[PDB]
Amino acid sequence: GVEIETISPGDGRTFPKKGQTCVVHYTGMLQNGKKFDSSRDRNKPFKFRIGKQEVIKGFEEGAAQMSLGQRAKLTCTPDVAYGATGHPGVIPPNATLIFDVELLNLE
Amino acid sequence: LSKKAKASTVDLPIESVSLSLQDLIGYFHPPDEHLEHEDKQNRLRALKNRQNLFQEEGMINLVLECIDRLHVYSSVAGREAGESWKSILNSLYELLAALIRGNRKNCAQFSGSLDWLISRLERLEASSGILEVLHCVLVESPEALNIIKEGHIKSIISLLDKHGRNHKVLDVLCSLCVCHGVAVRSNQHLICDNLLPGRDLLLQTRLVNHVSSMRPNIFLGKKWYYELMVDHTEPFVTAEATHLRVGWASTEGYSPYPGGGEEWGGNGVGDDLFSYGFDGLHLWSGCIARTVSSPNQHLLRTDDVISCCLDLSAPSISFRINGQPVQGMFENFNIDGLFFPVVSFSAGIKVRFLLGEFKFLPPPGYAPCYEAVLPKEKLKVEHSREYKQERTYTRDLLGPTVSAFTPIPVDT
Amino acid sequence: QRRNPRLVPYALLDDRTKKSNKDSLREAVRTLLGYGYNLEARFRIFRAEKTYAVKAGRWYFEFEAVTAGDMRVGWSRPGCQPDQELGSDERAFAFDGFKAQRWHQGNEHYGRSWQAGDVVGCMVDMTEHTMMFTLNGEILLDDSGSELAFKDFDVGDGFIPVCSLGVAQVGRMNFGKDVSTLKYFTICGLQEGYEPFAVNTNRDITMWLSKRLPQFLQVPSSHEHIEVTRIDVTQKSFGSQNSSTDIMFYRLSMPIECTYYYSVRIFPNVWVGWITSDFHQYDTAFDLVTVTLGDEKGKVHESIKRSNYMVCANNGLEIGCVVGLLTFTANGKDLSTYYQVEPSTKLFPAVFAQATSPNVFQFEAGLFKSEHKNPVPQCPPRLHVQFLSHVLWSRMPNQFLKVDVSRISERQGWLVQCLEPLQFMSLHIPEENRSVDILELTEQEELLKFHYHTLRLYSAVCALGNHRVAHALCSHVDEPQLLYAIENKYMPGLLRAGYYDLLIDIHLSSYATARLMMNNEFIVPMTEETKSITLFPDGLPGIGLSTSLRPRMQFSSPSFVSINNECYQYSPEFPLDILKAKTIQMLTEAVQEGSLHARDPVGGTTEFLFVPLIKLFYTLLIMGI
Repeated sequence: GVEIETISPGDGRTFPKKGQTCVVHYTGMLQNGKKFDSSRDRNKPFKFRIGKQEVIKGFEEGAAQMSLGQRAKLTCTPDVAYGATGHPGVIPPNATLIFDVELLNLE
Repeated sequence: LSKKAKASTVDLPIESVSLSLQDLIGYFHPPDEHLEHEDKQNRLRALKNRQNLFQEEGMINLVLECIDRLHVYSSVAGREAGESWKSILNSLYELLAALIRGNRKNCAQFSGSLDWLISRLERLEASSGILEVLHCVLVESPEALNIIKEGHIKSIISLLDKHGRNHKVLDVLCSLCVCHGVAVRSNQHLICDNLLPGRDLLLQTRLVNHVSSMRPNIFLGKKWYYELMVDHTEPFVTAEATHLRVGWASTEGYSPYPGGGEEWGGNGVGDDLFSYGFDGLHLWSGCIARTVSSPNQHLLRTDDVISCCLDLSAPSISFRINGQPVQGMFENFNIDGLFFPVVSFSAGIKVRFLLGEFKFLPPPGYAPCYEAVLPKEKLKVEHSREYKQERTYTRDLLGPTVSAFTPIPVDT
Repeated sequence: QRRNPRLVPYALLDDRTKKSNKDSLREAVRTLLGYGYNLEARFRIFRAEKTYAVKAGRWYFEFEAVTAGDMRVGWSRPGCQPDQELGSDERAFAFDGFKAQRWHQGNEHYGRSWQAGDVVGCMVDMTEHTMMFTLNGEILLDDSGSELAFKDFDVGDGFIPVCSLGVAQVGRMNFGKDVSTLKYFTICGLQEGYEPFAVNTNRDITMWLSKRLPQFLQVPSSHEHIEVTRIDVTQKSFGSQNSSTDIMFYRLSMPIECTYYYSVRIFPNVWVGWITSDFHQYDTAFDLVTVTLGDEKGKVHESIKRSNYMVCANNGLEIGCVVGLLTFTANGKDLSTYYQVEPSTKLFPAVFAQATSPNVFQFEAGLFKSEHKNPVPQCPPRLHVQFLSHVLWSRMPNQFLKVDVSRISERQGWLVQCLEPLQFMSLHIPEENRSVDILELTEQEELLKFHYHTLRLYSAVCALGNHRVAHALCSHVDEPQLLYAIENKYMPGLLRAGYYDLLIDIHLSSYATARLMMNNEFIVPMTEETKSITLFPDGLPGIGLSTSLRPRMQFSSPSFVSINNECYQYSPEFPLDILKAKTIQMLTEAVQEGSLHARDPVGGTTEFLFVPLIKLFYTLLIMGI
């Protein structure tokens, strides 16, 4: 229920199903373009599992709306994010965690 | 003078106590390093012994009263003889650091008043004095580190927040963090709560590919037009995607300076620059990046065609991709000097030009760059106005400046 | 005139159609001779890095002129200002081949003129303050006719070679390294005992040319009378009443991004406004820029932009009320409906003024102060020492960006083509936003030092195993940023050692001390591969058997999952054999150049070359790599 805009169209129909290893290569910056994560940097394809409540709810909602080869600007909401608490050290309270993802493979 | 007045206050030591204060400081002075190593210790032993005889007579408390009783005004009294208030207060802190610097015995029995000290940290008349008192007491006793609590640190960081940048205040936090040998964890997680996540006060650092723009040797003022095409993008060879922006820019304005003002150089981030081209095609116009869509949300892929145009006598900039409308936005500009295509790029990229040697063109707007080569003026695409020039022997010099389609008859 | 071939001005168009107008005037001239009425009759200064300034030797370089004009080539003290152009003080020491006059606080006749294609050559004695200039081997002579150029100057902070271009001038230099191009160094030079600028060096020499773009500074004492005063009520006054009263552009210190107001009291022409940092117009003009919408159909398509600089014009009591969006107020009246279009734009407060009288300002529906600094109970307006009164100054030196790009071009369709990426290394002050690249700080010591102590703090916060904060910094320093910052051969000496500390204290310490604790225990199992150790060669401590206990490595990837009690264990991860392969290169790379014993070495001194280079290699030796 968050703003999701497709950057690069994949195919759309590849819906990510629960119980799949969603291999992505993503990054993400703050409101002012200040980077706070880049899986491209550490050369790590970030893998996660849907429904298991692994990553926060903004990423968990935007992961379902994508497909294979689809880049997307997951412009998340601070209420859906860590909130008025934030991540203690990395992310201040009330941020817009603008992500930039790319799906690679499923399981 | 804490009363009204007396107007004949003979009890006024100013020149006497300031003389002794410059006399007491050197009496506690540390010895220099360029010295015989046995003579260093014998001076040092007399120094450490000298501080302890001041301690048992409680001089630090007797110093501290005179700081208190001078923490009244902010510049007072009969203000001709009391004019030197900035000296006596500032010299009193520099004495107070000298009674401290070496002795653990003098620091711990002092300690007890850092919560008094950081209360006075807001005075900002001689804060660097009262910083220096705080720096020596922290490094010399691990006792006092377990007295300073979180509310003191919030006042410490806020003084760095107001007073610009200091390596002196950072030497506090480096010493506040790790003790003589141990690393108290409660101060470390307290600091990264405050300094880090704001990205507000320190200096944040990054790296992005070098950005360079181009120009086809030709200034441009009928309805002027050009065409572009793309062959190989390969958008990810970085920890970043690449960029592609095409558009127009001025000529008497914004010498091409890469990344000393605006970020990385770029395209469209200056006011003289007006670029376009994005996946979801929206713009860049002087650091603006707002998200006006297009009815494809299409990439800059490895095959697409770019149609760019601007009419004569109409500041009306709008472009096209593959002959498809982009819902153009750029209006209401100014002219001082002519214009040109300003294609920029940062990749292992390769693109074409269409000049004549055209491949595709929509009609509307009828003056290609093929029209701009009528009289004599040649065509060579170069590195966009070139305060530098790249070579291999010696990248040599280039002078500052060497500088209309309506010619002028004399009114005779 | 619709297919018009006459859309061309006179000085460029076809010169034979004008012969119908030229020869018709010549037949109008042939009549006049028949009738008896016979128709009878700025600069661009190039300095080097300040830390190359020699102080004892006989040093030489040469300059190859191409064009005509001001060619002020010679030497310079490091404190030469870029603005006041060359030679008109004691800071520059050069000679212009044009006009035949030598440059020290002015001009005095010396030498002979230049030639298009010359190779000048410049010679300095440092055992005595006797400078010399040559021209193509031929020594330029005085008015009395001696070989010298200058006499009895001061060897203080060394001397740096500087050429000064004119307006449309082209030149070419060399600083050693170009042993084929030593044109007249063979004849005079070696046969006088002189030295190029590559007697042992191995890198290039980055230069600091003057930027044409203006930026802002503080308010230093570099004027007859320009003065700012910090008064508390809560005001700031000025004065510029001298014999130099041209143009003053006043920026303030920190911006405002997107409630309360801010005042101005002028004693005597004036433009009040608000500045975003993309403002470098330096003139006396009134110029500047909007963009209409695109609303997916057309027909509405009206308003996006109003971004530019903002505009206004006994006591001039104008007040800048802001937010919400932008507004105006003027002396109780309302010149309202300002450029109220700003999502989150930075706003300096900014007025432009020129000298007509002294005391041209006095500064400051609630009150201001809270709306700028961090805390916001903060009702009363309060002045702070972070506030400066920035003046748009004309030029400062800026680095050459020594390696640019590998761009190519073609003609048949004009294929430009690149292959390889070249990355910046850039930081920015956020509070007065402007980007600087890292390899510029070699001349800004007051920002080199404060950023160096920032790295001391990052190394000390995650000291002695705080894997929470070391994970928090790994998303803050981002390890392949280090992997370039390891290898800049032009990075400052302190920021060399600071980044090597920060790589170890994130990743390579908490395992390194963990194997440092168990270095003297020697517990061992009695398994079968233990039995196959010979103790002897018929020695080499690089064996691979190692059947001791050796406590293992574990690592963690700095992700952003909601499993927050799982960072919590070991350390941030890192790529291993990328790092051990570059060090083995950088070991052989550094020891080969230091065996030539350059003047260069990486961090200035050989310590900053070697000390972190060994220390990262030493810690990696223990780590089971």
